[PDB]
Order: sequence, then C-alpha cells, then structure tokens
Amino acid sequence: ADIQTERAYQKQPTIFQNKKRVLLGETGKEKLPRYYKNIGLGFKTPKEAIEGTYIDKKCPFTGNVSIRGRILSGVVTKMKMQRTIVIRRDYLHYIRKYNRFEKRHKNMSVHLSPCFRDVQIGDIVTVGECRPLSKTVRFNVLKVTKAAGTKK
Amino acid sequence: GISRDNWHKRRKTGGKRKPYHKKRKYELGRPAANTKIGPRRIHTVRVRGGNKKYRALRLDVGNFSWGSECCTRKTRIIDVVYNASNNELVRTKTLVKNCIVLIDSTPYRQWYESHYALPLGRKKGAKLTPEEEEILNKKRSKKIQKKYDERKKNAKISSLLEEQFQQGKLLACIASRPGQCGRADGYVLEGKELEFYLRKIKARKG
Amino acid sequence: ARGPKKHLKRVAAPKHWMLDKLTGVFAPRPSTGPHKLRECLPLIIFLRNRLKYALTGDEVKKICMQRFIKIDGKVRTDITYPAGFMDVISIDKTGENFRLIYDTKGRFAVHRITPEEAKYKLCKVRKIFVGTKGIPHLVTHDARTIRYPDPLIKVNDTIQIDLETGKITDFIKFDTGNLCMVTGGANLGRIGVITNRERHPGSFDVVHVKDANGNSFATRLSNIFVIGKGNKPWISLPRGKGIRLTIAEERDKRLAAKQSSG
RNA sequence: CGUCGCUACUACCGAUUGGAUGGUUUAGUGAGGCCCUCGGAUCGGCCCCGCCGGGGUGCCCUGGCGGAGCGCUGAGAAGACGGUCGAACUUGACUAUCUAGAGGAAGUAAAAGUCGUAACAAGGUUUCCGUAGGUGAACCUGCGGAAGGAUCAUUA
RNA sequence: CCGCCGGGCAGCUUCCGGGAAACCAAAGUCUUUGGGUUCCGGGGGGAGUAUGGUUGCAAAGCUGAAACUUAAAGGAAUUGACG
RNA sequence: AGCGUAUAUUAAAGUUGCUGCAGUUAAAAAGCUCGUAGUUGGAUCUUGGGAGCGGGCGUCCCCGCCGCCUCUCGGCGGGGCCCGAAGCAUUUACUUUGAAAAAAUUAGAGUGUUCAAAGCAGGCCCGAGCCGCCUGGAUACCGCAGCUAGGAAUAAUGGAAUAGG
RNA sequence: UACCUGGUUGAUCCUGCCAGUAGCAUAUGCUUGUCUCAAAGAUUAAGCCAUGCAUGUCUAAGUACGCACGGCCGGUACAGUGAAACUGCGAAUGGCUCAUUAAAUCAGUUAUGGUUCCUUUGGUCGCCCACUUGGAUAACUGUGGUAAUUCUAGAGCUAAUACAUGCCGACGGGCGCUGACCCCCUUCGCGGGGGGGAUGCGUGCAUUUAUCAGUGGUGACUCUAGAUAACCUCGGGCCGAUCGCACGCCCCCCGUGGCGGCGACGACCCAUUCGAACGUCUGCCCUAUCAACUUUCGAUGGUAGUCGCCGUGCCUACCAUGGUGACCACGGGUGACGGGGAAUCAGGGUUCGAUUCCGGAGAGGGAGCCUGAGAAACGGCUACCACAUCCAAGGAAGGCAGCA
RNA sequence: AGCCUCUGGCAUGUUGGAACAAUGUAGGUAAGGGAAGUCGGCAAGCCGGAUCCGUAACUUCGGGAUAAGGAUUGGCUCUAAGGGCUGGGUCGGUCGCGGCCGGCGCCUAGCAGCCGACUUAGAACUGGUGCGGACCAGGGGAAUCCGACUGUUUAAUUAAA
Ligand SMILES: [Mg+2]
Ligand SMILES: [Mg+2]
Ligand SMILES: [Mg+2]
Ligand SMILES: [Mg+2]
Ligand SMILES: [Mg+2]
Ligand SMILES: [Mg+2]
Ligand SMILES: [Mg+2]
Ligand SMILES: [Mg+2]
Ligand SMILES: [Mg+2]
Ligand SMILES: [Mg+2]
Ligand SMILES: [Mg+2]
Ligand SMILES: [Mg+2]
Ligand SMILES: [Mg+2]
Ligand SMILES: [Mg+2]
Ligand SMILES: [Mg+2]
Ligand SMILES: [Mg+2]
Ligand SMILES: [Mg+2]
Ligand SMILES: [Mg+2]
Ligand SMILES: [Mg+2]
Ligand SMILES: [Mg+2]
Ligand SMILES: [Mg+2]
Ligand SMILES: [Mg+2]
Ligand SMILES: [Mg+2]
Ligand SMILES: [Mg+2]
Ligand SMILES: [Mg+2]
Ligand SMILES: [Mg+2]
Ligand SMILES: [Mg+2]
Repeated sequence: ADIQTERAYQKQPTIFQNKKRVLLGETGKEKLPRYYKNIGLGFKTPKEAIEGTYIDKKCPFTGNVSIRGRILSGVVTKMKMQRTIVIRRDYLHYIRKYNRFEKRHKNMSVHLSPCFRDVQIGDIVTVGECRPLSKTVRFNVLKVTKAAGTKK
Repeated sequence: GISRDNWHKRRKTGGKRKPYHKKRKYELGRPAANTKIGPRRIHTVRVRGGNKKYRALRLDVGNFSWGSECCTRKTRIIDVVYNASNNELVRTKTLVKNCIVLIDSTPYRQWYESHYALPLGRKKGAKLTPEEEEILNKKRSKKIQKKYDERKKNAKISSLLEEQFQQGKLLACIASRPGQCGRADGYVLEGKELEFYLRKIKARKG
Repeated sequence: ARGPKKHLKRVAAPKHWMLDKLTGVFAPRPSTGPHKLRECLPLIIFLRNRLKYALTGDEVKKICMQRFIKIDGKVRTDITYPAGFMDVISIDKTGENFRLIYDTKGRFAVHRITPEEAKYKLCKVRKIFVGTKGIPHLVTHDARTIRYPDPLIKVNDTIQIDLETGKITDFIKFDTGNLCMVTGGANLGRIGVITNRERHPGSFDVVHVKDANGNSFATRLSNIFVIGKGNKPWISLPRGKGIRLTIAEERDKRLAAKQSSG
C-alpha cells in the first residue's frame, strides 16, 4: 500500500535492504532502516520524517537536498500541486519621493515534504533556499507553524 | 545545435521571453546514445573542460552485483525487460539507467559452488556429481569443513532468486549511465525490488 | 567576454598599488598567483612606484632578470608575480629584505627587517584536508598546502613556517586573547587582541577586536589572520603598529611633531 | 449669432478584397552542418610461399631477392540510408507601424460678402438643461426642469 | 403657557475666523501647509468632435484622442452709459 | 574675447503640488445609493518607585542598576563556578551600532601647478660628503533589499474558555 | 540668493495662462590677440563602403644538415651565429559599437554541499626499447599545373618534446583472500584447541559499479578519509616508465657505478589564482483606445528517464492539473544596451545618462559549424538569405560596429 | 447509399450473321496554352468521405458555418486505452464434501481466477509518394437586383422576382 505506487521502485538510497537468515519473524521490527538526517539551524527533524514509511528525494528530512543560504517565511495560499505548495510573501516597497510604501508580493512555489502533514491555507510557513529543485521551485518548506489566527 | 537553456521557454506566469544572445557553447546538447545490446561499441567524445565522455552505442556486458552476498562478477547482459520511463526503450532494447535487464547467472552460481558448496536450480546428477564433489571431496578437512560449516545455514537464497538460477538469467537493474559513463553497471534485483518488477512484467503481458 | 580577461584598466586597479590617473591607461594586472588579485602587490609596483628603485617598466624588467629579487627565498622573473599579506621579498645584492605588512590605512608598507626574520614567516590556514591514506593537509592563505601538520592545528590559526625547508615550526590557535592584524575591508592593517567572536551558522562569523588604546572595531572572521599569543607579536610591526589615529588626532599629532621637531 | 457667398490650411469620413515594412507565427517545403548506420579510393602491418645469401641450432634467428592468400585486425577518403538544430523559401493568420485614393463633410482661418437678427437691457419672447418634435438661420414649440431673475415680501 | 434636553428642517447677527470677490457657523481650524478617505480640474476652441471599444431595438448611453488654431476666454466685484 | 539665434530641458512651476495646487461662481463634487479589492481605522496591559556615583540634614537636575528563562546543556566519587547551547529576539513593523560596501565621479582632509581648472605629489635633509632623511596618496556619503548588534516610544500580530500550563 | 517682471481690463482684485530670466543641453550666425586643460560622425543609416594599415612569437633549454654567412676548427655526431619549415603557445585579451532587451539586461546581496577552469603558486610522481624502438612528412632538392588566390601535381630525401610504440625498474622478494598440505596439544573417535603452511589466484595511485564500518570537517554530507567485491572510459584514463642546454664531480677506486644545476613538457590526486557558469532575495521607462492570461508545440508540478558542466519541463515517457492577475498580470509601445554619474537645483524632485569606469550584447542577418581550457569565436569557415569584387565565362576571391 | 455475392429469378426488354466508312447517339482521352471560348463558362471538373488542424465580412447574435485556408489517410507488426462474472464468515465445537452454532477474520485500499463485445490513441517497419486507390462524394470567392424565410403554381414550352 501507499509507498510503491508510481512505476519505478522508490527507495532511500544508502540503505541496502535485505540480508536475513536469522529468526525473530522476517526482517527487523523497523523492517526498513530509514535514512533520515538532521538538517541544521536547529530545526527539529520532525517525527513523521523519522517515523514515516514514506519517500520523497526532495524532502530534507528524508533525502538528498542541502539547505544552504537564505531562510525566509511566507503564507500558504494554494495546495493544488503534489509535493509543492505556493506561498505568498507580503511587504512594503518604499518610494522615497512620496515618503510612503506600497504593498507588494512575490508568490513563490516551494517544495512541501509529505512528512509535514496537516498543513492548510492561511498558514505561516518557513522556508530554506535549496538546490534549484524544479523550474520555478528553489525553496523547500522547513517548519510549518500554523500559528497566527486559529485553533488546534 | 540542440540547446539546453532556460533562455527560450515561457516564464512562470506565461509571458514569452524574448531572446537575448545567440545559442552559446554552453547550453549544448548532443544527440542521444540510446545504447543497444551488441558486440561492444563505444565512441569517445570531447566535452567541456578538456575531459572526455564514453558514449556507449553497443554494449554487451556489465560489472554489476549481488547486494547481499557482496560480489560482482562481470557478466553478459542478455536482454531488456521493462524500463519505467517508456516502452519503446524496452522493445528497442535500449539500456539506460534503471533499465531492468536479464543477465547471465553463471558467474554467480560459480562461487556459491566454490564458497558454500551447495547447488542451484535442481538436477538429477549429470553436472552436479562430476564437478560439485570435485569442488567438495576434501583431503584437507578439519579446518575447511569447520569453515564452510561456519559458512553455515545462510548459504541461503530467497526462493525468488533460487528460481531464476534454474534459467541461468538474473534480474538486475542498471545504475550507471551507458551514454555518459561507458558501462552498464548495476545491482541484482534482490528481495523487495525483485517483487514489483516481476509483478510489473506479469501484469504487463497480462 | 569569451575567455578569461588578461588585462586591467588603471582606475579599476585597486586603491593600493596607489597608481595615478595620468601616465597610462592600463595597470599591471597581477599574473595569477597564490594571492587574490585584489589583495596584491605585483612586484613591479615596489620597484618603480614604491622604492623608486627603477623608474619605468623596462627598468624593472632588467632588474628581476638579473635574478636579484626573491619572493619568499625562491627567485621570481615575473614583473607581475603577485605578493600579498605575509611575504618576504629579499633583494640579496643589498641585504635589505622587506615584508609586505600593511599600514594602518591598508596600503602595503616599505617596512625593512633583519637578515634574520627572513626565515620564520606567518600564514593563516584555510582548511584541513585528510588527503588520501589519512595523510592530512593544510592549506595556507598563500596557497601552500603542507602535508603532515600537528593535529591540533585547526582552521583560521597561524603557522610559523620556515622557508628554505617549507615545513612548520610552532603555532597559534585562534582563541580569545591573542593578537590580530586584519587582512580585509576597512579596519585593515589595524591590530589588536580579540575579546570575543560571534559564531553564526550560515553567514560568516563576526570577530570583536580590542586594541592597545581601547578602540573596538569588529570584522568578519575571514579577514582576521592572527600574529601572536597575546601582546607579543612574533613579527616586527610597522611604525604606528596598527593603532589607527582619528584624522583629527593624526592631523594634530603630525602637526604637533612639527615645530617641536628640529 | 447662425445659414448662405467666395479664398487658404488641417485632420476626418471615403468606393477602391487601396499600398509598404516590421514582428509573431498555422500549414507545407527544407541548405548546410552536426550525430547515427553503412561503405570502402586506398594504405599498410600481421602473415603464407618460391628461390637465393649472413648468423644460429633438415629446423631456428636475421639478411637478400622474387611471388601469392589478398587470410585478419588497424588506419582509412569519396560516398550513401537514417535522425537533430535549422537559415532559407512558399502559402495562410494576427498585430504593429506607415501611406496611395475618385468623391464627401467639419473645423479653423478669419479677420470687411447676402439674409436675417438668435443673445446681452423686461434684448422687444426672463433666460438657460434634457429630451423630443419641427424649421432658410439664428431658430421655434411641447413636457419635465432652472434660476445663473425681471420677485429673498403680498401685507387674515 | 413657561423652561430644559437630544437629534430635524430652517432664520437672523457679528471685525471668530475665513473668504479674488460676491459671500460663508459655516466656504471657520490652510505658508501657524498634512484627522480619514472617495471623485475630479490644469488657458480657450477644436470637442464632448474623430476614431476605437461597449450597452441599447434607437434617441442615444457610457469610455474618449490629435493636427490646427488661438491670445486671451473667464470670474468676482467699479465707475460709466443704455434698457 | 567672446558673443550671438536654432531648439531638447531645469528652475523659474504654490501652472502636476510627497513635501505642496485646486473643485459657490473663475476649468471643477458621480443623480443618488449599495459594495468586493485598497486606504484608513477609539480607548485599554510596569508602574510609580528602590540603591548608589556625579552636577547644581535635606529638596532639584544628571549616570551605572534591580532581557526574562535555562543551569535540560558546557566547564572559563561529589562538585560548584558560570560560559558554551536554546526557550528566542510571540511575529514582525520601527529605531539606533557594526560589517559590507569597486575606483573615477562626488562631497572634502593635505599640498607657491607661479594662481586655477588642475596635478598628486611633494617636502625636506642636504654647499650635494645626505654620498641621504621625512611624509603622503587624508576622510564622509553610498538609496532600497540583504547581513549584524543595541532599544522597546508607537502599529499591527499573537497566546488559557467544549481546557489547560 | 527661497526670488520674479510684461501682457485680458474706461480703472480694480483674481484664476489663469502667454511673454520674458538663468543654467544646462545640442544647431551654426560673426570674431578671434595670448596661454593652459579638453569633447569629436552617437541621434539619420548596426547604411554602404575605395585604399592603407590594426597579431607574432627564440632562450643556452623542442626540432634545424638552408650554403646564408662566418667560424675557427673540425672530421667525431656535435661546435657557432643563422635565413626558412615542423612544434608550442597566442590569437578567448584588447579595440569598436549599442541593433536588440522592460524583471528581461543590471545593482547590491547571497549561493555553488546543483559545476567547469588554460595559466600562476603550493604542492604530489617508483611496477629486452630504455643505453629509446618504429615509422612518416616540411623546409630542402628537384620535375609540375592554373588566367587567377595566402591554388598545389609529384619523385627523392630528413628531424623531433610533431605521430606512434614500449622496456629496466622490485623487492621468486612483501602482503589479501584461496590454499597440495603439515605439526603439536586434547579427544575412544567424532569432535575442541593451539599452531604452522609450499603452490595458486590476487599484488593501484586513477574508473565505474556494488557493499561494509563509523582520523578529521561543517551547520550542512548522501563529505572527506577508511574496509570488501568488481571493472577498465578500454587506441580515445593518468601517472605510471618524459626530453634539451650548462657540463661540474667522487669513488677503501680506476672505469664502473654512484653525483651535480638549470630547464621543458607530463601529469594524477589534489589544493590555489584569474575566472567562467547557472541559481536566491530585493530592486526599473511609458501604456488598459490591452481584463484575463497561461496549457499535447512544456503551461506548473510528481515520477521515471535522455542530453550537459550542473541542478534543474534542458528534453522523452507516463501521471497529476496545475501557475499569474488589477499589491494591475497578460497584452502593446520606447527617440531603451544595464549600472556607476550629470545639470539642474531654498528642502522634495526632473530629465539625462548611446559619454573613457564597471556590468551586458553584436559583428549586414540568422543558423550551424570546426577548432580550441577557454569560443558557438567573425582581422576562420558553411550555406542560405541579404550584400558586394576579378574573369580567359571554365571559374574565383567580398565583410571597417580594429585604426586611418 | 453505391458496388460485388448466396436464396430465389431470369436470358438481355418483338430478330439474327459479317465490318468496323462518313454522319450520328451514348461513353473516354489529349502536348502547349488556357475562356482568347458565346448572348452569355451552354457541358464537365475542380472540389468531394473521414480524422486532425483552422476559420472572415456581416448579423436577425441563432447564425454565417463543411465559411475561407491547410495537414493526414495504405499493409504490416506492435503498444497503450476503454468491461462483465464468481470466489474470505478461514479458527474451534458440534451436527450431516454439506449444514448449524460459537469464536476469531472482516481483502470494507481490495486482490484472485474465469469469461466476452467492441472501439479509440500512439510507435515501428514497410512499399517507383500509393493509400476516401472499385464506388460514395459540397468547385470556391467578391458583389449588385428581386423575393423576409417553408411551401405553391401554369398536367403537354413560364417554377419566378
Ligand atoms: Mg519626498
Ligand atoms: Mg457660467
Ligand atoms: Mg473650497
Ligand atoms: Mg494644504
Ligand atoms: Mg485645456
Ligand atoms: Mg519646468
Ligand atoms: Mg519651488
Ligand atoms: Mg492651479
Ligand atoms: Mg451631489
Ligand atoms: Mg528677480
Ligand atoms: Mg487697453
Ligand atoms: Mg517660457
Ligand atoms: Mg573585449
Ligand atoms: Mg574557485
Ligand atoms: Mg520606431
Ligand atoms: Mg556594416
Ligand atoms: Mg560573439
Ligand atoms: Mg557568427
Ligand atoms: Mg573588420
Ligand atoms: Mg444488348
Ligand atoms: Mg417486352
Ligand atoms: Mg489541353
Ligand atoms: Mg468573351
Ligand atoms: Mg453546368
Ligand atoms: Mg459565404
Ligand atoms: Mg421566395
Ligand atoms: Mg408548362
């Protein structure tokens, strides 16, 4: 179920999985030893990364990507793609003439690892600059905080 | 020629980028290898850096391995099975990274039959009786008998492999780039791997 | 561009081979070397521009191809071979041998040293390597690698390299309390003991530095190259000793030396 | 103030599937290069013999002169099948820009022609808006408005 | 009838203070310049025209240019002078 | 020794008005109303006070203090001591200090170019016997965004209520 | 220097404009004694171009046997100047111009842990021809064509650091697994323990694949390093084991064997330097008489691929059905190469910045190409298109946006 | 629809034989040109099916409209894509492979086997560019006049306005 769905076999490389000629059922209890990493900057590699049965190469909590540069935040506006969302960064660009500001935004597509469950729209989300991961997407979601506004 | 550039295609929004420069030696694309199975044929290519690149166009053999047993005899690649990308590359027998391929079992057989000294497939007593016991029947004993009785239970194989060795062909998957590298290197499909790809093959043919 | 650029316009030329707007179009361009183009002194500038030893470029050509000039005791015939922080430049038929320490304003001195003190030399370290078969490598700021270093040498520390041998001889880890000349930016060729550094992950790290008189500049780490255990620089310093006098003070102190001096 | 009269200049409308350049490109065709598959002018080398000479143990190692299998790898040009970028050419589409035009209708000039006299004084008919309808021209008349009036009132 | 109170329609009066002026409890708080915000004008005509778009069954509605020409057109109040 | 006209453009233009125009009549406020974006949005939350040093027995100006938490984390057989980590500055906006900011240009240190535009040298020591000394090539700005560190005045923004620290 | 004056009206106060004013920016009108600085075919036509030139190179150290000249002197190959020719570099910088280009150039900022790098620096280099083996062309010599070119026909020679080839080395010596086996202790013997092993196969710095363990290094390894199994990108990995000029030596020792300095090219691992490249964040002119755009002709994403230098809808296949928008997209325009600055200027702006400094682009226009580290290179070529020269009519040579 | 065939029906539509003249009536085809043809393009041919692409002026906002204008189409070998039907209550007990009870299971993401029509898309290969190959089968455009459209009409010369 669930994991091997696509066509080619999806597997964490740097775990070779088989060797077994001993008792204690078949395979281990974890069964597959799961490659995960700590990322850095203190963000807790979340539970569902380590627990998770799942597999996405582009997740930093379970695969090959390096986070390495510019850390930002935005808000989640659309989750209609698969393993990617759109965030929307708001601001004041300043004119000097007119000694005031105007609101702006540059929405930004961004990888969203499915470890990182129960996200919604109107959701504060922090992102790391990553490898240029798809055509638009250079950023990867690191800590969703769902915070400002509404409810647990 | 056949470039590789962000320079031409639309922007995120859908506006059309104008050009900028000409194509530069840079965003350079060569045509494909789409390497086959025949007697070896590889052309070099001169690339960026200086440096070179071993584009295989005919390729017969691979340096490609057990996972578990921890060996890798060099072996003939007999035939392509399915390739997840696309279903011309199967038919045309085009080896590319993550092709599933049949290969010769023979060089893997012939070091159990050294090491743990227990057969594969099943036979009456034609090859087995003259040659296995020619590998067995000791006149050293003591140290060795202890040794490949310490090579214990776990001279063992999964049924799924055990099967294939009857046939003298193993399922394996390419992990090098024949077009980039120059070789058709890989692992043996072993255990979990080995079970879609059969079930893919089975479901595919019907 | 197509290839790499083998040329340098005067003006674009950094602020310190100290060149003037007239006299030419081009500046000399460091031939590639150990030191980065922007933090150099192409030999040529010593000779005609700093010492007034030669006059022109051809005068310098005729110097270095007698083979008098020895940049760290190894003879250079390239008029544009780049020197930079912590070099030697022995003349030998003269017995002068200078360094290349920068002044308090950051503009490479004409600071003469002994015949001794042309052996010891300093070098900051850029990385530990672990090369192959566990043979460990340094990378000095002057692009020496030195195999087989003492395992307690870490990154950003300095080495008291010999010269005729290469090699290393004793060394200074980068703690608090030791002595720093600054090799980048603004507080440049300014000298003082550390105090405290501010580790940041990602963006490179800040280093607070106190000096003799008690003036705290800070810097990015990658500009600080150290020079002693603490209030004891192993090298001779330039007159001024990277203290840096406010234009106000400098003005008056220069002018106050004047009149009383006779 | 307007029609009307004459003269001059702008842009307008305008029958003419009006003309010209540019940019996209739908469709076709498609130079040359680049890749792939062949090819094989040829050129060797390896070799196999005939005969001969020098050195070695009939045989071998070298040498000389001839011949032939052109055996089997290498190099290898001209060429040809395919594929890919693709100028170019041909026909459509769009949009941009720019202009040719019989004849028609404004404005302006502008500024002194004729016929009136619309407006400003209660402008002789308070004036004006919108709408409508009319009329040689200002115009006129309905209806509803407006006072920017010609009444801040009409005398319980 | 006589008061008060809220919010309505209004009146007079005044050297607040405004206001080119006529006037204005507000058009007051403005070189002592900014409480919030919407619309919208930049000499007069050409012109609310041409063209384009759109709505309308259509009158028409809405959006809405330029070349050209033009020196004032205009507003408030003053004396005139003619009704 | 220049001086004229040709026109683009700036002040002049309080005639494009952010600062900073105007809308009874002068050109001008939709016929009226609803209303999504945008802009804009009352008040309300640590203080008075303490302890000292310093100006003018006490009173009145002037300064370092009473960021909290942690010590779950380092260590400068049981330790402390507190820095190393993080709760993190609710989450910013704001402000101040760093660092980084190519030169030329600019602002502007230094300088008998004979002055000046300039130039960056020059100055000196010297009767040259010195067979040579001495100093420069200053500095400030460098928007916004980005990076760092103080402050918490105001503006948002957050947290416990079908229970939770 | 915070700024005004003329003009509507019998006269007034306004709105408002016209007209003055100064600088700056470009025309040319006239005049011109000295001297110092000093811009210059950008706007129109990145239109066209006569001609003249703008990119060659030798130390002692890659070949040199031109008879060129000497030498100084030979016979021994050299000797020493040395015209040519092969070879290695460069020619990838500079110079010019701004046609295009509106988040595109570009600034600042960051990334490369999603990469390549000639050169310089530092390093590192021992597995029967090495007392170097083979072979082949240019100059050179001769015989040739064509009308003509920076056109070659063809016969002899002859070099190499050009092109191939491939050896001593190292230790029948050492260490991985295999091991003909063997010995001793223990055991009734099986078995348990201690040993020791001829002979095989391996006998690596790089390569690719596979696996295993966890000296040093980061906020950030799926890194470096280490262990095992393999292969050979194989001629087209490397070194592995490369060639000149100075010629100077010592030998428990006589002529061999050891040694000395310089260079040149290698190179592999590597560092480094000039970079180059592709990414992050944030930054632009006008326009709605442009409101929806984008999507089987990749639009956004996932998966798997091919290609490249690398991550990447760079491309293919199969899936999903996305992404942007009045915080004004999308569409159109520019008398738009982008910055750094300029003249203006009470404070705030306004326009200009083709302008020497930085960044980009293009050599009539496009495309493709060789070659190269490095170029899609125009002082290369290949066509086409677009231009244009000589002609013996068969053919040939054309690119000033190098300087004149 | 056309065209070829079984069942069923005929025997060429009131005669035959021999040639292949002119005129005819039915069919065909033409180099180069291409309406010059006549009163006039009178007849015929161009077009023609499907799939894909694509689409004007004008409007009664339905249409126009198969507008216009393009591409493809064979045979062969493949691939891909479209559905039905049945099956777990297994473990224990007990009763006769069957039932009943009770318990666990509970594919509730289904998976397994067994059936059977058809289509559609894409890819090779392949043939002297042939492929809607027999037949079926809209020539198009720009205008004016009339009549709103459907229909009807002078049976034996007018179908129109
Ligand atoms: Mg302002
Ligand atoms: Mg009026
Ligand atoms: Mg008002
Ligand atoms: Mg105001
Ligand atoms: Mg006007
Ligand atoms: Mg102005
Ligand atoms: Mg002003
Ligand atoms: Mg005004
Ligand atoms: Mg109103
Ligand atoms: Mg004045
Ligand atoms: Mg008058
Ligand atoms: Mg004026
Ligand atoms: Mg250049
Ligand atoms: Mg680098
Ligand atoms: Mg134009
Ligand atoms: Mg030209
Ligand atoms: Mg170019
Ligand atoms: Mg070109
Ligand atoms: Mg040229
Ligand atoms: Mg008949
Ligand atoms: Mg009949
Ligand atoms: Mg005909
Ligand atoms: Mg006719
Ligand atoms: Mg007909
Ligand atoms: Mg029609
Ligand atoms: Mg009809
Ligand atoms: Mg009839």
